[PDB]
Amino acid sequence: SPGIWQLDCTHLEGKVILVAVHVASGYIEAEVIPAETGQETAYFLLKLAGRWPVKTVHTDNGSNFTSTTVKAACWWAGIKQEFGGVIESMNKELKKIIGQVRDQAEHLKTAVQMAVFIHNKKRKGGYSAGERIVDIIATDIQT
Repeated sequence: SPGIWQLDCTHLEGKVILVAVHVASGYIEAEVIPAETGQETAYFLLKLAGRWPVKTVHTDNGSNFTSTTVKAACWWAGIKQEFGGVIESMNKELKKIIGQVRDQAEHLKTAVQMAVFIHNKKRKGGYSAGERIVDIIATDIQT
């Protein structure tokens, strides 16, 4: 289903990485956030929904979505919670790539975004996740 995204936070070096994955394609978007908070989650959700057609979001930590702030962002953007192996393979893959480029950047946040870039452009055959998301979404638009 083209509008389903998974969102979770992971921890590395005392910092928090918010990782969103488009389930159908494996494409990822991520930000290094200063603290795991409802305000940061909500802002990221609003950003994501203005960039891709987000219809539902699933998470592996349901308590991440209970705050008034996050509920308001889902209300404004028209997102609903998705009620039920791709995601597991994309988050340890992301730490694996982060580990490989970590010494190429001074800051962790730079390495995270290098890892997103490598991830999304990797052809798996056999197109990349970035190629798959735009095909999926463009195909969905044309009826």
